[PDB]
Amino acid sequence: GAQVSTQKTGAHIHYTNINYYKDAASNSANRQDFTQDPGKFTEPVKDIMIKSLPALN
Amino acid sequence: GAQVSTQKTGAHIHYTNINYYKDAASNSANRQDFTQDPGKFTEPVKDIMIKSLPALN
Amino acid sequence: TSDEYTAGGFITCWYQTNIVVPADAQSSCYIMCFVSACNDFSVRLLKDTPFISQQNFFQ
Amino acid sequence: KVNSMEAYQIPVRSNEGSGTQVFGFPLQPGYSSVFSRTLLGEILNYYTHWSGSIKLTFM
Amino acid sequence: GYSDRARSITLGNSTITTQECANVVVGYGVWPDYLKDSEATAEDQPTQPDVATCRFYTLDSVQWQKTSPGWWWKLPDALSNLGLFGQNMQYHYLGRTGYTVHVQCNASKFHQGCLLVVCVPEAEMGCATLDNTPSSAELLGGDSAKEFADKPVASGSNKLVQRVVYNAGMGVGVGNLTIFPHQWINLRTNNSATIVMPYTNSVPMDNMFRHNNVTLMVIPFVPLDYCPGSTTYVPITVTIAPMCAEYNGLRLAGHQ
Amino acid sequence: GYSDRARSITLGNSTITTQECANVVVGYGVWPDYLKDSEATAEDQPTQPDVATCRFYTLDSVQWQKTSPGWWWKLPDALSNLGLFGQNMQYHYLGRTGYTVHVQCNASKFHQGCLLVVCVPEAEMGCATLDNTPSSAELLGGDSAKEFADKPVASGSNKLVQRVVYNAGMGVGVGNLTIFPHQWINLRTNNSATIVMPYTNSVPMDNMFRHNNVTLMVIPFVPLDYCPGSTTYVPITVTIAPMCAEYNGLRLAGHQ
Amino acid sequence: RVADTVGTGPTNSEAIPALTAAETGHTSQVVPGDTMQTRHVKNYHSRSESTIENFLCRSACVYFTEYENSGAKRYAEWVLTPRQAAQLRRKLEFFTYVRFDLELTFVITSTQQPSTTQNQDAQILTHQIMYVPPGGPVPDKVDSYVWQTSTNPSVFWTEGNAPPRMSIPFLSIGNAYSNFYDGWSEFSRNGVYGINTLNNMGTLYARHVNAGSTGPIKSTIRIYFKPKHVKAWIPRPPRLCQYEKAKNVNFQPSGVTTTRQSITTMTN
Amino acid sequence: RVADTVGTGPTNSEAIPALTAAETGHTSQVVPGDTMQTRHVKNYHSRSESTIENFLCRSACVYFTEYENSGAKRYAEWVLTPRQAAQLRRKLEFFTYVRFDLELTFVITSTQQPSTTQNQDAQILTHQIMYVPPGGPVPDKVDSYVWQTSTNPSVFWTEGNAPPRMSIPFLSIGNAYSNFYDGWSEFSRNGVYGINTLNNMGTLYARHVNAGSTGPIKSTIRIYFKPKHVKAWIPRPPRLCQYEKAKNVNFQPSGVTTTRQSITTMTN
Ligand SMILES: CCCCCCCCCCCCCCCC(=O)O
Ligand SMILES: CCCCCCCCCCCCCCCC(=O)O
Repeated sequence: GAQVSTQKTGAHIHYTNINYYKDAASNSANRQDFTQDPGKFTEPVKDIMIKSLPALN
Repeated sequence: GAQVSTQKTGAHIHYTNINYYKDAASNSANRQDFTQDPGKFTEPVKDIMIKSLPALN
Repeated sequence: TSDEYTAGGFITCWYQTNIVVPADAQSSCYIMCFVSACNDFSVRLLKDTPFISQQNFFQ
Repeated sequence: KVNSMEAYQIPVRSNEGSGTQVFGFPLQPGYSSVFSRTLLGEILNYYTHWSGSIKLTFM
Repeated sequence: GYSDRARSITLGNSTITTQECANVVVGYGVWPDYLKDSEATAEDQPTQPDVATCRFYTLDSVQWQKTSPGWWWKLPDALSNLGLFGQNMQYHYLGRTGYTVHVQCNASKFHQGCLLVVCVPEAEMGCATLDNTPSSAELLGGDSAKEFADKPVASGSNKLVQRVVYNAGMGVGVGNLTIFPHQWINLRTNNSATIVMPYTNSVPMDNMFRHNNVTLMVIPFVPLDYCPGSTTYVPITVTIAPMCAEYNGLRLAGHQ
Repeated sequence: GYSDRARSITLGNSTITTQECANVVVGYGVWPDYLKDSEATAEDQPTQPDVATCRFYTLDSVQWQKTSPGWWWKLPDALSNLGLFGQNMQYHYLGRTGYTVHVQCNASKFHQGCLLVVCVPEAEMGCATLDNTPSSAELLGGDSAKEFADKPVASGSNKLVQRVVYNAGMGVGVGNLTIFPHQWINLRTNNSATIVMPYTNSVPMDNMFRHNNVTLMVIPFVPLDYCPGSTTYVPITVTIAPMCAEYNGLRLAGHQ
Repeated sequence: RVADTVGTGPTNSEAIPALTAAETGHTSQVVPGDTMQTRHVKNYHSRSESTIENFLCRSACVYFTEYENSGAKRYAEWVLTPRQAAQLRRKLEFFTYVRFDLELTFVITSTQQPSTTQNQDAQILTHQIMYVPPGGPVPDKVDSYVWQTSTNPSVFWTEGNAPPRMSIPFLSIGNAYSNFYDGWSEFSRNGVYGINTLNNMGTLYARHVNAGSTGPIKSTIRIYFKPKHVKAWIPRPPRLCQYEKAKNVNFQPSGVTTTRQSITTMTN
Repeated sequence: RVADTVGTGPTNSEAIPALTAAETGHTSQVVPGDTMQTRHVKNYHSRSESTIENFLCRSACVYFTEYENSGAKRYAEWVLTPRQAAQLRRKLEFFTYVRFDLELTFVITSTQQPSTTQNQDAQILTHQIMYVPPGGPVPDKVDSYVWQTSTNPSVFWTEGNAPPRMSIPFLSIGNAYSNFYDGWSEFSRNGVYGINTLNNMGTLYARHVNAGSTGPIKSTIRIYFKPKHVKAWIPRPPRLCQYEKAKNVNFQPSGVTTTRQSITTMTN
């Protein structure tokens, strides 16, 4: 049950991986998880703030 | 003749295994056999005892 | 093991009314206690028991 | 009392009063001397963590 | 199968078990519920503590002797200092609740006696001096029970309650107290007595400090007796559970 | 209708009646049966005596005193000299059987006490001298019961069993003996105790003289007590019934 | 996965889940929602570490012994028996009968002994371990013919690499390994009493194939058992007392448990 | 992949992207094409090295300790705690709560000690490392029975090959490892204050299985942690000050930053 995924290559190829142990805590690190959501910290306000609008009106 | 099974992972991924020797006594331990039946010991009586009922009637 | 961060509580027993007996009967009785676990009970982290011990190999 | 069958007996007699205590111990199923040597306690010692509800039956 | 003698009552984190009991008495046919919208008066939103207030509170025990006139308890005052029920009734202005009273007395097969257990609504009591009205320390004793007398209380210039028993303090005939919800504890048959009284009043809610809606009276119509050699100390225990308790009018703590 | 207290057991030409008994304990959930063909090893044809061997044999009675540590019986040895069961086990080489043990003790409503009845499989016992192993006259006494001790047995150069009771002779904690099939005789509730143990072993059959499969232990966790004027002699009786007994390997009579 | 609590409410009924009768030898199956009000909880805990295979399948040292490259003690012998180490013995004795495969691992380590011999320049040491089943010949000396291992299983190991390890199948003439035996070897009800009667497991021998050096060297071998594919029957209570010998169940009487100050004290 | 700049032109409007109000606790989301004219740029840069898994999944030395083959210090013990090394501690304390698997690697290295003993010819050394979870027995001496590891995890390693390495799962009675704890152990609000309250991780012991030589040898063990499958919550500011102890957050007051000459100076 091999898993084929894509390699980290430049911009402007695949690799194969097999799990050998029955404990999921032995697998390799989850390196490719490029998901970001800065909205919890940068803009935590109750009311939406349009950029091109007076913050206080 | 590879055997693909599920890994032990948390709640709230698979692994592959192949047997290399012809003696079944060389295989890995049978770790995932979560089957329990406490009725042989906790309630070994001849007559059934309903929980919400007087044990002696 | 003993850990304050995970303290359990206290179990106590009290007299509600009294033990009442007639004449020619013993006013002193005994109670017995049995402990067991329910369906939700679980255990983790297998370790060695601090009860058994040995100084030299038995023969 | 640990060197007899009296360790398992909880004495309860007729009391000329009311609301006094019979016994008490902490909910430490594997560390307290009351519980560390019972089947539950014995099995608990081989592990580090426990979870679930407990049954105490009195006869 | 099951029997009518055995009965368990669960409320909050409290369970009451009995193996020799008579049928439960439910008030005037009514089960305690909550105040509806077509019957309310106070406009703000009430708070229902539920499990924290609707549970079994046990009181002190009293000893049943061969010469005990009887005891009584003003129900709302009795629990005014127990757990979160007392605190909620101390921080609020109006309250509403029904009750579940369980009275317990156990004895052997060689003891005899009979106790009347009656929940009397609005048991207004009289004073020994016709001139004045009785004190609050005489009428309601919290954290304890109030005892009746076998002889009439003397008159004078005081504020004592007329605790004569055959008059029930209310100036009536005691044998008629079976017009109210009641239960008999007969030592040869009964063991305990349960009464489930709903909220009785002439207003939808009431202040719980200056008014006592009901009263628990325990009187031994037939005296206690036994023969030399049997147990001589026989106590009586009372456990009260509030039901559908709600509170309205949050204010500062106190009763003045 | 019928009650759960009354229960009759018929085996062979023997009937046991009881009017105050707890539910029967059936082994580890298994009812004693015969050896099947897919599980047998010995090739010849076995003999099943049925009614002549599967019936109730009563043993001697022991007296329950206010200071009795307890008793035990090696089940196979106990009946090795009774009726045709003993004869069949004396003329054959291999045998197989389950049991039905009924322990009886009756007393009045003014007596108190509690006895633990436990069928212990493979109860290997220890010696008082660490150097040697106990004698067969110390371990198994036929036609009689073996008594426990309240104090530890002294050491030396003998072959005595360590009959201390709170250690059960097996060097364990006695309160854990409720892991095996068991039953309590409580004088205020119980009257007798029935246990239906099947054949437990690691081989399909076994010689019945040099190996004891199970053992009956009777221990009074709560002592016997009464007040002056009531009966002072209280005996305990044990009745064992073999079930599905079969024998294989006919030979000359003897055990050497 | 453990059971999930069911939410309950207030009750006033003739049902009696709390009241039972313990004289029937039956454990009460009462859940917490029978004596109080509860909430619905979604339990996700697993009973995956309480399994007998997980509880027993871990390597344990059951014995270790020494031999030398010169002098008198030139080889080591050990009748196979796990009842010498307390830990694994107490784990197995939880049950009356067991049945498992075995995984053997050997940790062989040498040490140089103090002496006055000079110009010592040792070559790598090779060890031989040999198993003799009951009935076969035994090595009376170190350079005897029995070490030819024509049929006897044996392992040659050169110091410096991975420890030797093998798999043993369930070897028993019976249907299960008996942890306890209440009986004798002879039909005359005398002789050997107890589980020593069923201990017919063979013997393990160990030696140096070469001497290596001109100076003294002592090699210690540690044996490790690891049960696999475990089956178990008829659970027993734990030992409580301390073990004394390897062949019998003898003990010294000990108190039920440790004490406290009163029946109301919440402290050890 | 980072966002791509949008090309803009000259504007004359009542829109005010630059003017904002910072009292609302909100960061302005202004792009450069709001205050100037820009060109269209196709950005190809990736944020693949700023991920918490990439930032934290690297092995770090958290401790090292010594033991000997003779004399007094015959074994080594260490209550597991990462707050002894500054680097990994400061990396983790970026967040309030974390949750990760662990990858342990051990670098064991021996050295010969100065002495006057002669004719030294050492055999290969084997080491044992043993983990005791909180509650189990401890090795009072070097040749005690606890080293049988019947249930306790342990690793046997012979000097000369690949370093030993294992995987540890997220071991916590809670839902996350707390890097900071603002409270006490006792309900009486006295006693142990701080994160030492939640440090119930077990103990690690290490020894030589054989002595190897007749002369003295000291072995040092270095422990390396490597978080895997990391989750983190509630980011905090960096330490700034220098650490003092391993059990608390005590510090010595330090200036906000380093200085310069004036408010107009372009030099450190
Ligand atoms: C080259 C070395 C080979 C070694 C082979 C060893 C085979 C014998 C294994 C003995 C296992 C004993 C298990 C006892 C179990 C029990 O009764 O509790
Ligand atoms: C044979 C050696 C086995 C070693 C097993 C070690 C298991 C314990 C690991 C401890 C991890 C501690 C993580 C702390 C994280 C934190 O709170 O910041």
